[PDB]
Amino acid sequence: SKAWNRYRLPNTLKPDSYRVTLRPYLTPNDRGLYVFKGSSTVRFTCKEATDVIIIHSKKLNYTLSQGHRVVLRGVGGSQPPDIDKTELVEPTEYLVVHLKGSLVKDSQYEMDSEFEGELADDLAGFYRSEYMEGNVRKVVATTQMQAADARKSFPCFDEPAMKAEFNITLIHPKDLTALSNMLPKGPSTPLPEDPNWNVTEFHTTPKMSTYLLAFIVSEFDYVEKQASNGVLIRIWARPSAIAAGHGDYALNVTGPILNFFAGHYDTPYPLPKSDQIGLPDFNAGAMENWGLVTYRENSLLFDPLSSSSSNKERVVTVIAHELAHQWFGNLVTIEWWNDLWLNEGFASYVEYLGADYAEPTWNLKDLMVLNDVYRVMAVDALASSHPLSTPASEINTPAQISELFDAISYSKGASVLRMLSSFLSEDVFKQGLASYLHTFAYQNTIYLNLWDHLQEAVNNRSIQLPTTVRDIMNRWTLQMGFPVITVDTSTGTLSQEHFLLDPDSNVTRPSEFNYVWIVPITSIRDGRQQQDYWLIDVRAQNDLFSTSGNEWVLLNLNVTGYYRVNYDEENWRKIQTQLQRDHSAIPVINRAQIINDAFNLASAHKVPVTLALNNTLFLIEERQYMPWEAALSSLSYFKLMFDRSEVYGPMKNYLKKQVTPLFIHFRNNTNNWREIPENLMDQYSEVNAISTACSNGVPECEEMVSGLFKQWMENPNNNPIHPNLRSTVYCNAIAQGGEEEWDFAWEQFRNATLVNEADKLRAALACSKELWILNRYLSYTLNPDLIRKQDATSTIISITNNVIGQGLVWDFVQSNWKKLFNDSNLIQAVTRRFSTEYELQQLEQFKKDNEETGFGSGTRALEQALEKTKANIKWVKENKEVVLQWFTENSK
Amino acid sequence: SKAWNRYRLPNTLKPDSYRVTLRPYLTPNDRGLYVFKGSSTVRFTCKEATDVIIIHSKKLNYTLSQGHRVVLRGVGGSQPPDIDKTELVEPTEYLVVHLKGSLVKDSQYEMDSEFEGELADDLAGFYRSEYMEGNVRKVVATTQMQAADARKSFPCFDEPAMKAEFNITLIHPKDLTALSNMLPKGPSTPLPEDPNWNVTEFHTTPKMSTYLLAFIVSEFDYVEKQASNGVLIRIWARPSAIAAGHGDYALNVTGPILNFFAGHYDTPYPLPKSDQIGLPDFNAGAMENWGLVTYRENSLLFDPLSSSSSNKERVVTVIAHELAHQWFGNLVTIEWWNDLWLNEGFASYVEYLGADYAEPTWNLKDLMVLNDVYRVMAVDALASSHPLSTPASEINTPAQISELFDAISYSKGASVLRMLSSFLSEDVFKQGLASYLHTFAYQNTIYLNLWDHLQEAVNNRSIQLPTTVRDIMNRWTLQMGFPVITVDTSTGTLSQEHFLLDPDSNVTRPSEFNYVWIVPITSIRDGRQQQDYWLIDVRAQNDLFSTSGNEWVLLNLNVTGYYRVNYDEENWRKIQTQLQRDHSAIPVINRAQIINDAFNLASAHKVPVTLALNNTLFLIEERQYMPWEAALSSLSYFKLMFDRSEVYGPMKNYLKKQVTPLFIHFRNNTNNWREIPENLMDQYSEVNAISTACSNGVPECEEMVSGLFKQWMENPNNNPIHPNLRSTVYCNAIAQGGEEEWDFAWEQFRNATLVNEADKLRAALACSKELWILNRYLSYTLNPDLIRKQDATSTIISITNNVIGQGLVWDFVQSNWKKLFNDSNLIQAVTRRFSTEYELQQLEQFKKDNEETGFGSGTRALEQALEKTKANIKWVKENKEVVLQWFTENSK
Ligand SMILES: *[C@@H]1O[C@H](CO)[C@@H](O[C@@H]2O[C@H](CO)[C@@H](O[C@@H]3O[C@H](CO)[C@@H](O)[C@H](O)[C@@H]3O)[C@H](O)[C@H]2NC(C)=O)[C@H](O)[C@H]1NC(C)=O
Ligand SMILES: *[C@@H]1O[C@H](CO)[C@@H](O[C@@H]2O[C@H](CO)[C@@H](O[C@@H]3O[C@H](CO)[C@@H](O)[C@H](O)[C@@H]3O)[C@H](O)[C@H]2NC(C)=O)[C@H](O)[C@H]1NC(C)=O
Ligand SMILES: *[C@@H]1O[C@H](CO)[C@@H](O)[C@H](O)[C@H]1NC(C)=O
Ligand SMILES: *[C@@H]1O[C@H](CO)[C@@H](O)[C@H](O)[C@H]1NC(C)=O
Ligand SMILES: *[C@@H]1O[C@H](CO)[C@@H](O)[C@H](O)[C@H]1NC(C)=O
Ligand SMILES: *[C@@H]1O[C@H](CO)[C@@H](O)[C@H](O)[C@H]1NC(C)=O
Ligand SMILES: *[C@@H]1O[C@H](CO)[C@@H](O)[C@H](O)[C@H]1NC(C)=O
Ligand SMILES: *[C@@H]1O[C@H](CO)[C@@H](O)[C@H](O)[C@H]1NC(C)=O
Ligand SMILES: *[C@@H]1O[C@H](CO)[C@@H](O)[C@H](O)[C@H]1NC(C)=O
Ligand SMILES: *[C@@H]1O[C@H](CO)[C@@H](O)[C@H](O)[C@H]1NC(C)=O
Ligand SMILES: *[C@@H]1O[C@H](CO)[C@@H](O)[C@H](O)[C@H]1NC(C)=O
Ligand SMILES: *[C@@H]1O[C@H](CO)[C@@H](O)[C@H](O)[C@H]1NC(C)=O
Ligand SMILES: *[C@@H]1O[C@H](CO)[C@@H](O)[C@H](O)[C@H]1NC(C)=O
Ligand SMILES: *[C@@H]1O[C@H](CO)[C@@H](O)[C@H](O)[C@H]1NC(C)=O
Ligand SMILES: [Zn+2]
Ligand SMILES: [Zn+2]
Repeated sequence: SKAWNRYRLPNTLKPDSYRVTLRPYLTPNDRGLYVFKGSSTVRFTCKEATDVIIIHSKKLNYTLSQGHRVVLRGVGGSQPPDIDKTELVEPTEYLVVHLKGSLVKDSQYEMDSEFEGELADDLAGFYRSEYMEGNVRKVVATTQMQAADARKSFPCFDEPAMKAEFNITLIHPKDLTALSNMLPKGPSTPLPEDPNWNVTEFHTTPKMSTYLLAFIVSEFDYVEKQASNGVLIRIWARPSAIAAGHGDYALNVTGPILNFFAGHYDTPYPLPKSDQIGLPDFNAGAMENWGLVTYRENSLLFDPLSSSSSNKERVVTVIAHELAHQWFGNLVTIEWWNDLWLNEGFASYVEYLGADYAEPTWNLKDLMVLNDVYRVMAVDALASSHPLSTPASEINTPAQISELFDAISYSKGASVLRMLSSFLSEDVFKQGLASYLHTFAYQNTIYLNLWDHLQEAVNNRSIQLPTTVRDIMNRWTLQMGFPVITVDTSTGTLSQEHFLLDPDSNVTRPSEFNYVWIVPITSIRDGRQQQDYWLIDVRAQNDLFSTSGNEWVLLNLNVTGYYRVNYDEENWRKIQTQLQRDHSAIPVINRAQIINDAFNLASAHKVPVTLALNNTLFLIEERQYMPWEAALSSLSYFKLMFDRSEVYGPMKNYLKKQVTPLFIHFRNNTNNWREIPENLMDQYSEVNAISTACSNGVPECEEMVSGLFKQWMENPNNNPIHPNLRSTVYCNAIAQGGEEEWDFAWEQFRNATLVNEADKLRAALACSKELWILNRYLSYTLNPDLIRKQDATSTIISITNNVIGQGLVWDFVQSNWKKLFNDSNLIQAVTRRFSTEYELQQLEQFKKDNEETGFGSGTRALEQALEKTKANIKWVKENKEVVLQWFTENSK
Repeated sequence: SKAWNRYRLPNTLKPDSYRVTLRPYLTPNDRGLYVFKGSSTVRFTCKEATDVIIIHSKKLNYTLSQGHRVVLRGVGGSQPPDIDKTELVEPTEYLVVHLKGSLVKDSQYEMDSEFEGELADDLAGFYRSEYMEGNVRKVVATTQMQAADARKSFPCFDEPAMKAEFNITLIHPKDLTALSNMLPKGPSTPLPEDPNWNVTEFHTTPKMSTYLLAFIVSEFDYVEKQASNGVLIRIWARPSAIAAGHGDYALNVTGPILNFFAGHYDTPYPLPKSDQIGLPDFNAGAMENWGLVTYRENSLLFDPLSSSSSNKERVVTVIAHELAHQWFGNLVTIEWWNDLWLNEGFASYVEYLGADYAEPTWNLKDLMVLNDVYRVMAVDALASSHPLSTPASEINTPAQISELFDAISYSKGASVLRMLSSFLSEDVFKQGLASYLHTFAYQNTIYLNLWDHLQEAVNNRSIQLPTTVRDIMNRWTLQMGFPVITVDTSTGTLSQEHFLLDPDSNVTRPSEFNYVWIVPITSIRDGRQQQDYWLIDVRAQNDLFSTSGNEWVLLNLNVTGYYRVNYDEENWRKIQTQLQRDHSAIPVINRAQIINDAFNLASAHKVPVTLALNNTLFLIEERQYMPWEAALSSLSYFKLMFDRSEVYGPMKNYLKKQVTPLFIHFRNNTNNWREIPENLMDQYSEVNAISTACSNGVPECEEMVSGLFKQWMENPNNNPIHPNLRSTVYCNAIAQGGEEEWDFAWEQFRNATLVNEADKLRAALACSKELWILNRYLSYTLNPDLIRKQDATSTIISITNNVIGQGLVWDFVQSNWKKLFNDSNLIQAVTRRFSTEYELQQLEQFKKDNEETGFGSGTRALEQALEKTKANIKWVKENKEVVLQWFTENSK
C-alpha cells in the first residue's frame, strides 16, 4: 500500500525536460567490467502535493552529493523541502526520495543525479555490441530503451505518456563518432581533464517518450543522401559493410519511403535527419528511435551478390515498418502499453504501403494475409488469447509489458486495420488518420481517440455504416478472438460464433460484447463480386448467400476481413469441383483461404478432416506461391502431431506426390537451376517446391541438393548455389549428409562475413538427423563466443523443430529452467509437438516446479501451451486413423 | 499369522504320489475360451498332526464332489476328519481344506479333486501354442511348470523338495499324439463317452519334483535314434520342420551328449527315453523336463542352408545345457530356489563339456570367459548384487523366485565351478561330483552337500589346500561380488578388496566373511606359467609377483579365477609394450582380460581411463575374435554413456580407424565375401569386423551391406547373403536405407518359415534411424497377431538399444507400466543409458509412481538401475573431457 511498491508511477509529478551526460568506457576496467558514468538533471512539475519523489532507476549506482543520492533544487522561486533519505526499491525499479515536507501543487523543481552502470552485453539500456575487424576487437556503445530500459541508463519518469524534451551530451574517445536522436549542437570540444576524449552535445529533442532515446558511440562509416522532403538520411554500419556497398539498398529506399509517408498522411517528418544504423548485437528486428533508427545487421544491410530475394524483402519491409513508426509511435504515442497495437498494428500494416511504394513490382500487400492474418489466427483461436486492447489495469510489470510485443499487437493489429481500410475505403481511412496525427502530434492516445477521428472522416464523407466506427471497431479491439461465419447456401442464412480450435476450451475472460461481432462481408458468386453486406447479429438471411443449380459463393474476397468462413457440404463440394475444373476461377488469396480455413475448421470439429485434406488435392497443378504456403502452414500442424507416428510415412508420400510435378516444372523452367524466376512470388514458389520435394523424399531433389553442396565443398570460395536456394540446399544437404557436411558448414558459419549467410548456415546446422550432433550443437548455442547471445534462442528453436531435437530440447528446458531464466518463443516452440498425456504431465510438472522462479514474459505462452496440449491429445485420438487412411489412399 | 497367508508350505504334510488326468480342448468353447478339464488324487503322509490341508492351486475352478471342493479319504486304515469348508487364498496360491478334527502323525491319506482351467496363450502351466500350416490353424497343448506353475495345471504340493511319483493320463483327440515324461503304459483306448478322443496313460515317473512334469498334445512328427547307452532319443517338431530335415542336427548330437554325460559322471540316465520337442510359443530358451525336454524352435531346429554358425552353436550348447540338467536338477534337485545355482550354475558350465564332446573342433569352453565370467561381473560389481546362495528365508514369493533366474545363478554359478575345477583339477572335481550324484539321487541338496562330496574326493587324493573346500567355496557362494587383486611388482605385494564399479556405493548386505576371499592365483612371467599361489589374507608378499628389468607378470591365466587384476603403472606399461612388440606373446584369453579388466578398473577409479583406452591401441592388428569382443563389450558402456554427446563422433572415428585393416583383411581373405573362414572363432571375428566397420562409418562396409541387401530385394527368392552375415547386413542395410528397405524386411518377417530367419529380421527392423518408423514398430511388438508374445519384450529391447529408440521406449515404459505389469530385462535395457540428473529423477519418480503396482521380478533390476544411474552421472562428469580428447587425439 506504499506508492513505491506499486508498478505504475504516481500521478503527482510530471517531467518537463532533462539533460543527461553519459560517458561509456569501451575498454574493461581493473575489475574486467565495461562501465558508463553519467549525470542528469530533470525539471518536473508537481501536479499534486507530495512528500516523495518516485522516479525509475534500474542497475544504477549513485555518487553521493551534498549528503544524499540526489540534490533537489527549486525553480522559478519554489523552495523544496530538505531530503530525509533515499532508497532503491528493486522490484518496482524506483529511486525513492523521501522529503522532510511536501512539494507544492503547480510548482516546478529540478533534481540532479550522478551515477554509474554496467555497459553490459545484455542488449538492454545503454549496452555494448562487439565485432572483429581482422584481429582488432571493436566495441560499440549503443542503446535499446523500449519498453522499460531508459531507466537503466539514467533516472527518469519512464512511462510513455511522460513526454519531455531531452538535452543529450556524450563524452567519448576523440576518434569515435557520437550519435543521438538529434544533430550535434555546435562543435565537439576536447574534455578538459583528458583531451583524448571529445564532449559532444546534441540539440534538444522534440517532446517525446523516454523509450525512444538513443545514444551510440562507434567508428562506423556511412553513406548519405538528402531525401526529397529535405531530410538527411544516413545509413551507418561497420566500416567493411559500408565500403562493400551493403548499405546502398537501404539508401535507395529509406528517403523515398519517408517522403511517401509524409505525403500520404499529409504530416511532415519534423526532424532534420533520420539515421539508420545496423548493430552487430541487437535483440529485436529493429527499433524506431526518433532520428536514430537501429537495426540488426540482417535487417538493414544487403549484398546483391549473396543475399536472397527474401532477404531483400525483409530489408525494405523492416525499413518501411520503422519509418511508419515515426508517425505511429513517435509523433503520436500510446498512452500506455496495453494499447501497444496503436504503435505496432499500424507499423505492421503501413509497412506494406511503404514497401509497395519503393518496390511497386513486388505485390507485397498480398502477403499480409499469410504474414499477418493467418499468423495470428492460430493463437487468437485459443481461450487463452487476449484482446487487441487489454484493460490498462492488467498491464503493470515489465514482464507483462514485454508479453504484449506479440502476434496480437502486431499481426492482429495489422489485420483489423486492413479490414477497416477495406470497409471505409483507403481514401476515407487516410483522411481520418491525417486528422488523428494532426490533433495528437507530440501527445498520447488511446484506442477511442483513433475511432473519433475516423468517425470525423466518415461524417464528412457521408459514409453510411450500420453504427458508429467506435461500436463496430470496439468488437474487434476489446474482446479476443474472431468469428467463424457459417453459410447455408440452401436458404441463404449466415451465422457467427466465436471460433475456438478446441470446442471444449474454457473462455474465462468475459466480454461486454458477448463474443458477437459486427462483420463487413464481401463475397463472390461464380467469380463475380456481389454487393457488400453487414452481419450485425448472430444470424441473418439474405439472398446474397443463397444458391441454386451449379452456382457457388465464397465469402471474404481476398481475405480483407478478420474472420473464417464455413459453408454447407454442398457448397464446399461445388468449390472442390471448381478447384478441379479450373482453379484459376477462384482468386489466388481465396484459394489460400479455402485451404487454411478448412484445416482450422477441421481442428474445431466444424468440418470432417477429409474435407480439409480433399481441398489440397488440386495443389498438384497449383503453381502460385500463396495457396501452397497456406497448405504447408496448415500441414505443419499435421507434421507436429504425426512426425513421431505411423501416419508420417503416408503423409510424406502424399506431399511427395503433390509436389513432384511442380518441382519438375521448376527444374525445366530454370534451365536446370541455372536461373531464378523473374516474378517475386514465383521465386518464393520455387523455394517452397524445392523445400517440400526434398523434405518429403523426391529423389531428384535429394540428388540435386547433395550434388550442389558437394560442389561447394570442393570449391569453397566459389559457391554454386543461388542465394534464394541456400537455406533449403544447406538444410537438406546437412540432413542427407553426415559429420563432414556438418563440420564444413560450421566452419563456414564461424568464418562468415555476412549476417545473411551466417543466418542460413546457423539454421541449416539444426537439420542434422544425428542426435549426438544436435546435442553438441545445443551446447554451442549457449556459448556467446560461438553463437551471439542475440541468436541463442533462435538457434535452440531451430533444433527443437527437428523431430530428433524435440526430446533433446524439451529435456534441456525442464532441466535448466532456473539457470536459463535467472541467468516465450522458446516455450511455444518446444511444446507445439505435445499430443500425449505423458507430455501434458511433464508440462504441468514444469509449471509446478518453476512457479516460484516464475515465467515472466513467457507466462501466457505456458497457459496457451497447456490449452493446446489438451486439445492436441483429443485431436490425435479423434483423427489419427482417418488421417492415416486418407494419406494412404490419396498418395498413390 | 495364519499358515495359509505364509508363502512356504507347512512341514506338516508330505506327498507320496499323484495320479492326474488332464483333457485339453483344442477348439474354443461357446465363450471363445480354450480350456482343460482334469482330475487328481494325491496320496500324502501326515508328518505332524494338523487340522488343515494347505496345497497349491492357481487359476483352477473346482467341481463340487460330496458337498465340497475336494474329497478326503483314509489310507491303510486311517480315518480322516470330515471337511468343514475349503477356501482359495489367491496371494499365496493355496487351496485350503479346513477339517473338523486333526489328522494323525505318520498316517497316510488321499485327496481327490476335479477341476478346470484356461488353456491360455500365457506360456505358463498347461498352455496353448499356435502355428499355421498353410491356412489351417494348428493348436498345441503344452506345459511350462518351472518354477511355480505345476499348481496352475493341478493341485499339488508345489515346492521342489516335495518329491513324488506321478501317474499321468492324457485324454486327447484320437488323431493327436499325447506325450509326457514317461512312455505310454499299454495301448491307448477310445474314450467311452466319445470315441473321437483317446485315453493315454503313462508309466509312473521316478520320484521327482513337480516343476519337471510335462504334458503335450500335438500332431508333431519326429526323427529318432537309439543312443549308445540304450536310451531312445526322439526330436519332435511341427511336421514341415521335421520333413525339411531341420531336426537332423539335434538328432546327431543329443544321444551322444547324453551318453557322454552318463559316462563322464559314472551315473546312468535312468529313463527309457529322452524326447526333445520344439514349441512355436515358449518363454525361456528351453526347459529340462525329465524325459520330455522342451525348446523354443530357435534352440532345437537347424537349417544347414539358412541358419548361421552362431545358430548352430546355440543349438548344441542349449541341448548340452538341458541334458546336463538330467543330472544337475532332475536326478539331484535343489532343496529350495535360493540355491538355484546348484541346478543352473552346473548346467551353464557343464554345457560346454557336452558341446565340446559333440563338436571337438570348435573350442567353445574358451567362450565361457566372455559368456559367463564377463557377462556376470557387470552386475556383480554392484552393491545391489546378491550372493550365489541367497539365504533361504529371503526367497518366498513367485516373483522373488523368478528373479533368481539371472546372471548370478547361471553365469557366476558357472564361473565359480570353472575356478573350482581349475584348482582341484578336473579329474578330482568329477570324482567328487560322481559321489554327490550317487548319494543324493532322487533327493534334494543344499550347497553344503556339494562341498562335503568334493571334500571326500580331495581327502581321497591327498590334495592339500589352505583349508577345507567348504571354507574356500563359502567365500565365493555366501557373499556377493568378487575381489580385485592389485599387484605391486616392485615389491611383489598383492592385496584384495571387494570390487565395486562405484567406490561411493553403499554395500548394505553384511558378510560374515567381511568381503575377503580365499583366492587361487595362477600367473605367468614373460609368457611362462609360474607356480600357483593361494591368497588367503587381504595382503601378502611373494617373489612370484616381484619383477625387475624388462620382465612382466600377469595373473589369472586364461581367466580361470572369478576375479579382476590391477597392477602398478610400470607393469601395465610393460604389458602395453608387449602388446605393441608381439601381442601373440600373451595368451588370447589374457589379451581379452587386459582390456576388459582395465575398462572396469577405470570405472572404479583404480586406473586412469586413458590406460584402459591405451590397451585397445593394439587391436588394429588383432585378428582374434575374443580380444575384439571383450573390447566391444567394454566400449558398449562408452556408447551408452556418450552416443547422445559430442564424444560420439571421435569415438566412432577411433573405432573406424581400429577396425579398417581387419575389415580389409576379411574382404581379401573371403575372396570378396564369397567364402567364410574355416575356423569358428575366425567366423565370429569376421562378423564382428563387419558389424564394427559398418556401425562406425567405414565407407566400403556401408557400400557392401547396402549393395547386398539391394540385390536380395531384386531377387527375393535368391538371398545372396551368407547366413553368418545376415543379422549385421540386415541391420545396417535398414539403418542406411529408408521405408522401402524396412517394408521389404517386415514382409519377409511376416512371411518367414524359419525362426532363425525371422529372429534376424525382427532385430534388424529395430535399426531404422527414423523415429516415426521405430514408433510404428513399437506398436507392432504389442500385437500378438504380428509379433509372438514370447518375443514382445525382446523386440522392445532391440528398439531401446537404438539411440533414436531410447526416449521412445523409456517414455512408453513410464506411461504404460500399470497396463504392462498388470496385463526385469526391460528395466535393465531401458535404463542403461541414464547418465543425467534429469533421467535419475524420472527413474526415482517411476519407482514412486508404481510402488503400489509393485515391480515383481524386476524389483532388484530397478534397485540396480538406480545405483548404476548415480554412478553414471559421476562417471560422465569425471571422464567426458579426457575421453573426448583421447578419442580425438588417437583416431587420426
Ligand atoms: C534543455 O534545453 C532547452 C533548450 O535550451 C532548455 O529550454 C530553455 O530553458 C530556459 C530556462 O528555463 C528557458 O528560458 C526561461 O523561460 C522561463 C519560462 O519557463 C522564464 O521564466 C525565464 O526567464 C527563462 O527565459 C528557455 O525558454 C528554454 N528554451 C526553449 C527553446 O524552450 C531546457 O531548460 C533544457 N532542460 C534541461 C533540464 O536542461
Ligand atoms: C501311481 O502308480 C503307482 C504304480 O502303479 C502306484 O504304486 C502302487 O501302489 C499300490 C497301492 O498302494 C502298492 O501296493 C500296496 O502297497 C502297500 C504298502 O504301501 C501294501 O500295504 C498294500 O498291500 C498294496 O500291495 C504298490 O506297491 C505300488 N506299486 C509300486 C510299483 O510302487 C501308486 O499308488 C500310484 N499313485 C496314485 C496316487 O495313483
Ligand atoms: C554497483 O555497485 C555494486 C555494489 O557495490 C557493485 O557490485 C557493482 O559492480 C556496481 N556496478 C558498477 C557498474 O560499478
Ligand atoms: C573531436 O573534437 C575535435 C575538436 O576538438 C573535432 O575536430 C573532431 O571532429 C571531433 N571528432 C569526433 C569523432 O567527434
Ligand atoms: C540503388 O539504385 C541504383 C540507381 O537506381 C541502382 O543502380 C542500384 O542497383 C540500387 N542498389 C541496390 C542495392 O539495389
Ligand atoms: C471535416 O470537415 C471539417 C469542416 O470542413 C474540416 O474542418 C475537418 O478537418 C474535416 N475532418 C476530417 C477528418 O476530414
Ligand atoms: C473427400 O473426397 C473423397 C473422394 O472423392 C470423398 O469420398 C469424400 O466424401 C470427401 N470428403 C468429404 C468430407 O467430403
Ligand atoms: C575465411 O574468410 C576469409 C576472409 O573473408 C577468407 O579469406 C578465407 O578464404 C576463409 N577461410 C577459409 C579457411 O575458408
Ligand atoms: C473359472 O470361474 C471363473 C468365475 O466364475 C470364470 O470367470 C472363469 O472363466 C472360469 N475359468 C474357466 C477356465 O472356465
Ligand atoms: C488312438 O487309439 C487307437 C486305439 O483305440 C490307437 O490305435 C491309436 O494309435 C491311438 N492314436 C493316438 C494318436 O494316440
Ligand atoms: C548329421 O550327421 C550326418 C552323418 O555324419 C551328416 O551327414 C549330416 O551332415 C549331419 N547333419 C547336420 C545337420 O549337421
Ligand atoms: C573315497 O575312498 C573311499 C574308500 O576307498 C571310497 O569308498 C569312496 O567312494 C571315495 N570317495 C570319493 C569321493 O572318491
Ligand atoms: C596413454 O598413452 C599415451 C601416449 O603414449 C601416454 O602419453 C599416456 O601416459 C598413456 N596413459 C596412461 C594412463 O598411461
Ligand atoms: C512367402 O513364402 C512363401 C511360402 O514359403 C513363398 O512361396 C513366397 O514366395 C513368399 N511370398 C512372397 C510375396 O515373397
Ligand atoms: Zn514496430
Ligand atoms: Zn538351465
